[PDB]
Amino acid sequence: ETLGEKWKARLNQMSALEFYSYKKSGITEVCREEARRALKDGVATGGHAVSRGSAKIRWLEERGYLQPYGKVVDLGCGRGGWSYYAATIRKVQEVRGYTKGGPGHEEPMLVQSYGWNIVRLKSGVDVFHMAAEPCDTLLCDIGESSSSPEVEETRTLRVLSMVGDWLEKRPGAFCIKVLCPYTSTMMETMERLQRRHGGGLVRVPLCRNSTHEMYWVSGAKSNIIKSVSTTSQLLLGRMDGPRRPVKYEEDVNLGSGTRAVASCAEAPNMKIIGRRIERIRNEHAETWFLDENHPYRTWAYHGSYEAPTQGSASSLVNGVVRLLSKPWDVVTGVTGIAMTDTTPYGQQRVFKEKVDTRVPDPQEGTRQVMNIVSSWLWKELGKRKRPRVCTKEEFINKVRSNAALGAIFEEEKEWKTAVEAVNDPRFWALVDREREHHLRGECHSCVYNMMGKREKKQGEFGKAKGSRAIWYMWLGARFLEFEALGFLNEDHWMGRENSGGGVEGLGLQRLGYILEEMNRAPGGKMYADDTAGWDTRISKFDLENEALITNQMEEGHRTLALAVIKYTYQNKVVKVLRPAEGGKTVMDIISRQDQRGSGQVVTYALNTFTNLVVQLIRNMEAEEVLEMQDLWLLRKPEKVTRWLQSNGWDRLKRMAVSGDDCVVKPIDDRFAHALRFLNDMGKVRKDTQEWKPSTGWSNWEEVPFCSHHFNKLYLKDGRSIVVPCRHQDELIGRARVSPGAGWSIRETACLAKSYAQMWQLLYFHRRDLRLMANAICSAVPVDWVPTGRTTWSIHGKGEWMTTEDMLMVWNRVWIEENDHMEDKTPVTKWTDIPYLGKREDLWCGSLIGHRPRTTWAENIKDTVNMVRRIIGDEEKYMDYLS
Ligand SMILES: Nc1ncnc2c1ncn2[C@@H]1O[C@H](CSCC[C@H](N)C(=O)O)[C@@H](O)[C@H]1O
Ligand SMILES: [Zn+2]
Ligand SMILES: [Zn+2]
Repeated sequence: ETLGEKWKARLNQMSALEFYSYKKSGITEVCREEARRALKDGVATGGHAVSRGSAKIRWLEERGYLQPYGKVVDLGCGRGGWSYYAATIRKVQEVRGYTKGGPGHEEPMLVQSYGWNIVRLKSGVDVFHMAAEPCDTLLCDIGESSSSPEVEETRTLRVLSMVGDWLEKRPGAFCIKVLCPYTSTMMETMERLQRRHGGGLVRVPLCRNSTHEMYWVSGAKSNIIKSVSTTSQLLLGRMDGPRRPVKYEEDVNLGSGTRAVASCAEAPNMKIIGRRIERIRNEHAETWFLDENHPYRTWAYHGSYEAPTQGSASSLVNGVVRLLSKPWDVVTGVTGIAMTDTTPYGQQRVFKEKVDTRVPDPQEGTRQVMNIVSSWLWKELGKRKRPRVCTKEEFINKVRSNAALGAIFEEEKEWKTAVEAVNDPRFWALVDREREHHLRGECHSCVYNMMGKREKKQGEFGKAKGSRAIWYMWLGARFLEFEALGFLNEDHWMGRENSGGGVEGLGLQRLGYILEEMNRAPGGKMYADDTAGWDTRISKFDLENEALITNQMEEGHRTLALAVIKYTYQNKVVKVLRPAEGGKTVMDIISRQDQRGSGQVVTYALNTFTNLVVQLIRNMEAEEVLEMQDLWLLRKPEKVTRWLQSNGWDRLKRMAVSGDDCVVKPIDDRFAHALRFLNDMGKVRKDTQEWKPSTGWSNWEEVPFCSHHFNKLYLKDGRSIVVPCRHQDELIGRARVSPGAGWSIRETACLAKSYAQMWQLLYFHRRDLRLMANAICSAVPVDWVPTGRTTWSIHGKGEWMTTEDMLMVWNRVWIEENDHMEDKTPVTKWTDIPYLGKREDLWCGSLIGHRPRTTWAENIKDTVNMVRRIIGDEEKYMDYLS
């Protein structure tokens, strides 16, 4: 019927070798060999395009069919060639790519092409079930080819139904793949769409003769039927006569490194930070330079210098756990967990989206309600406790062997360990020198080392997840924090007795019993809302209100704590490695005024405080104590203090906050829509629309707190315990991951025993975990000492890192030392210790009943015997499986 429908008819009639010769006849191709190679090796600094797609967009660009600018959206990004190419264009500023990925579909590639810092690619996205957004440049390369034009037509029509909603937000530039432009209905539709939205159809010469696909580009203008049919003629012409040679063009070289970005970064108080910036620069004057292409938006940039790379993207498998957990070799929830990428590119790709942010200052009335509540809470906590200076001797007894040294300057680089440095008088001379500076209104050495935390986390793009920032100062600068504010931790100011709502010093054992009490109290549902990246959300004003403890100190102590807060918390100098162009690595010197650093001595103690103030303010807003106008100006501040004195403690004792983790049991469910103050303080809730009311729990046993949910379980005799539970896959997955590279079988086997024993103490109620832990304990030599880290948690008290009998250690934590356990009758055998209900166990990732597990259980005795030979026969083992 149409010139293209004719071409498709002919193409379908083609034989295998007719088609073969035809497909590339007189087409254009980019020379992709050099790119394929580097990509196989993983050379992100090559400037190589991730796909052919990059040249398909450079072609339209040079002709004037597309002039990308501003906010660029890549719908069906795949590897992201259109995305990475977009980021090189002088007028584009942000580039967000979205793709399906996973099985059978292409996943975003992580290259360091010029401007990679303005690219955010996302997988597991089905654009047909994604709401439109306003953008400046709209790109969409979706269209799976088919043998039937009936299938290609319905495939194109669905794609244009999708972009219609996007295009009515009027993007300035657009490029949409039109797979089937040649059918009557498709010509009819495209004319109607060209009328309504503009642009036109262009055929790319880089395309094979096997597709009639054209791109609906913003810079084109031509009758759609003239455009479609001139290209149909081309394709028909290429069928008849001899085969023409293919034309080869050199591929696009994007380049390498980050792009220069628009700054909204607050001005540095150089009178405070200047001496440290100038000291760093003098110890690095040979390499020190100012990078024009630094990627810092909200941080002040002070300079960079050539420095060696640190960290790795490597994850290893704990063969021991892997062999004893065969039914999970399938489960992607477990097999998908691995080490995080702590390399300079690994951390910086998270930094740019999560840490390089600037939260708008809260309003004056909000700023005041915060101040009233914070003064009240500091006065309440200090009622029974006195601030005090913590000592050198207190610190020595507290400092571990595994504690970071963090040496930044020449004079601090004298020791190889923290344990060695504290036993050196030359160290304490440095501490004394800095305190002298602090007392002279100066800071010379309190600079933060920032890097990626090596954690076990689920992956992204079939690759290791990027790493979260961890920032601590050097040992000496940390002691000065300790001596001024360490009283908060050491004298347990955030403990549940002193704070009512805190949980400092409690283990996962006890945490469940708190939420059980909390449920008995009348009121609404329980609300466990996560603040999306709490530390980054800590404002100028939050730090101001925190510094209100300073009033309860003696003038000298206040002076010391004030110099720490003002020069180290209110103002910060951060040292970070960043990947540069040419495969080089630079160390950057940046600074900021808001936010919390993870490695501050009183980070948990302050996050806890500020979170209680936040929760208290939400209860006032909910109970209608705070009004709509009270954000701008606090009308009648007396109403705040009256509420606090009447209900302050009663509401506090209805909370459980551990740093950034919280659970509030309000008076009613008005708390769910009490978001005005919440959002004004920048405490924006995680994975919810900024104004959609919060979702609460009617069942306390379902409430998430500290990565867990807690269950009341009753013994054989009848007594009860409130145990910690989480999804089994998170547990087996993390157990199956090995940190340290180049490990002897002992190092792996001993970390497998640590996981097994932790499971025996906290997760004994999970049927699979008790079995697998007994299997691990049976396959690993008995006299081998458990090693490594099983949790980074403050509530994971490491009672399982012992050679002692686990049934003895279990009785000690659940009976003997359990303050919620009246009867001290010890449990004599493990068969008395119950399991979670079969519905609950199965709800949290259990495989009871599934035949691959059922088989696994039956032959565990033999698979243990196998792992015994793997670790070595000649070793002494014991059977914990009978
Ligand atoms: N419903 C959908 N939602 C999102 N992406 C989809 C999709 N259907 C297909 N895709 C993806 O769209 C991509 C089309 S190919 C895009 C190529 C890209 N412009 C480049 O330069 O590499 C494929 O990777 C496919 O998996
Ligand atoms: Zn200092
Ligand atoms: Zn559970």
